[PDB]
Amino acid sequence: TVRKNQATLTADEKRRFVAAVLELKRSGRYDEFVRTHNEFIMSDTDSGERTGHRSPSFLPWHRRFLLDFEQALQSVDSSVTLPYWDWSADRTVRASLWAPDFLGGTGRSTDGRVMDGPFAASTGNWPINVRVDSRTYLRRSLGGSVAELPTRAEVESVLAISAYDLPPYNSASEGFRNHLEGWRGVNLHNRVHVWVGGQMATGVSPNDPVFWLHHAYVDKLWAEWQRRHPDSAYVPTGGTPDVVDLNETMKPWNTVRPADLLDHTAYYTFDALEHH
Amino acid sequence: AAPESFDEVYKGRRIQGRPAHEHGGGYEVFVDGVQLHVMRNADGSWISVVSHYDPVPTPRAAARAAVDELQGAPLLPF
Ligand SMILES: [Cu+2]
Ligand SMILES: [Cu+2]
Ligand SMILES: [Cu+2]
Repeated sequence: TVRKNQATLTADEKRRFVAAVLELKRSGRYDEFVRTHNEFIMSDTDSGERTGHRSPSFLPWHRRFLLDFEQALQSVDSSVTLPYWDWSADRTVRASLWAPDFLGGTGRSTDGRVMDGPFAASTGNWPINVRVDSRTYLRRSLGGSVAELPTRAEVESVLAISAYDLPPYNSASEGFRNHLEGWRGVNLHNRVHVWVGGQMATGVSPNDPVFWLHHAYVDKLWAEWQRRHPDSAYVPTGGTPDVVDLNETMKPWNTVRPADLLDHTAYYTFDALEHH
Repeated sequence: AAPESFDEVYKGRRIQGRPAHEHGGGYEVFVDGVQLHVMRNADGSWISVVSHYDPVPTPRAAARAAVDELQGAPLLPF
């Protein structure tokens, strides 16, 4: 299984990916991924139990969530893998990602409605069901709520951080995980969610298929981080209330630990991953 | 300590906040009577479920960011 930069997919890889995603939506399976993510968004808290976000397990949790989603895609079309969006390189509204043959573009100014692409409400193929904002069409405002996506130099400044995570292991932390997640510093992953806007800015952000491509690149950056820091590893490593320690199991699956997910090569590789 | 309560009409919508599947809220917000999940960050900023990746300073700011996001639409309860 090779996860490819979206910018490099062939026309029929894009076609096969879109059709598999639309089939997961048609069959009812897609929306439960949205629902699971919103439940963790609403429950993960800086002062209490936290698993999916604002905690060290943010990265293995989304790695396992994406694996579950990729496996569902492969149950529909076994050739499909999750592509990633390098938002540091493909940083404008004119990137091929946002073309009508892939994800469609930005939303119109009146209501943020996406008007083209296979996920446009007008297609009849992408109902927004799991939602908080009651409107039922995909919305985006690319670059509307924040000026720019992160740059390569900003990502490198985060990759150079040696400590995986640090007490108090939450949104206030110093350390790589929280700088990648974005609650502190120049802000990588949160800022991308805000830049897309629409459902991507909300707890039901997997309503937008770009969610997967964003998190596949966040996931790649953890891999890059490991190769930059082969001497550094997941923390904490035991006895931390409310935080998932290295060998502790993770909700909602319960049958997998951060430890099981540190090496992605047991599950997939990337098209390219710099050796250390 | 909890933030103070508030009640105002903002962009045509009634927003209310008060100290009090999702986390044990210490604070509740409502938009036209429908409750909106909001959360406090360790640094004292706030977010809501419809602006979850964008910290703002206060629960009223979060409520206002939700009305901004909704562009007139009713909220669905969580
Ligand atoms: Cu910093
Ligand atoms: Cu995210
Ligand atoms: Cu070395």
